[PDB]
Amino acid sequence: HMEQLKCCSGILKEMFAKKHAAYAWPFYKPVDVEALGLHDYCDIIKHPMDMSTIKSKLEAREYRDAQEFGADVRLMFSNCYKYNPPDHEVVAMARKLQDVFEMRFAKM
Ligand SMILES: CC(=O)c1cc(-c2ccccc2N)[nH]c1C
Repeated sequence: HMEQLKCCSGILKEMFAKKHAAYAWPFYKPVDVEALGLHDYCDIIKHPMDMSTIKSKLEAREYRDAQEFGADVRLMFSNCYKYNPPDHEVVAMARKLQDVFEMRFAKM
């Protein structure tokens, strides 16, 4: 539905909001695979995803429904959980952002 995709745009807008910026910032833009320590990122992560790409996919109507938009948000989180150590700061940040996402996505 067209109405449920406007709600997806609204969930993504909240994720980009100042309220969640302290922990959402690592998810804003694609992972810089040229940064120190990330030489192996592309070897472990087959399908990278970030909030700016999801936003472009929405604007370009690349999602048939809320399920497809949801899949890419969760892909972005699963990439973070798969790649990093479970005790890493970015994993806790992903968990805080995903709490915002799952609560909003569930209530639509
Ligand atoms: C490895 C990993 O999981 C990462 C790394 C970044 C990241 C770090 C610094 C500046 C921008 C970024 N995008 N973001 C995630 C989700």
